[PDB]
Amino acid sequence: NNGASGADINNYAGQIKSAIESKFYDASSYAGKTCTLRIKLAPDGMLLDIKPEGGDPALCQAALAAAKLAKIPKPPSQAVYEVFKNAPLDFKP
Amino acid sequence: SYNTPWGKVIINAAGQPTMNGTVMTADNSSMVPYGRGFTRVLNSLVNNP
Repeated sequence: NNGASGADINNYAGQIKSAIESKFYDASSYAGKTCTLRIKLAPDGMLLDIKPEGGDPALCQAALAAAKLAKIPKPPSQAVYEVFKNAPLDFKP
Repeated sequence: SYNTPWGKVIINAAGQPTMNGTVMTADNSSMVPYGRGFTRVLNSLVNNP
């Protein structure tokens, strides 16, 4: 069933995190803080819609600015794109 | 498969995001504020609701 979908999904999430993070001017100013972002991606990783859903307002703010710029990799699977056409993500510098 | 105050976003086939039947790219598309977040539209950034 969900055979091996779980691992890829966790993986892909962590790859979104690192793409957003790579676009920070000062990613160390936010080191312990947490932000929850709700993301919608196209079939090829292109940003469609982004909104925050919990956590630090300052971090949430910078993390949306960085999300505008990130190059997000292409979903490697139907199951993964199924999840990340709409999904919440904990972002932690 | 969705819509914003500026319109409806549909996923085409061959998997391109379209709006008004337009396959929006990184080039005719920008990210515009929407409440506490952003959302992508194309050439209608100033279109009142």
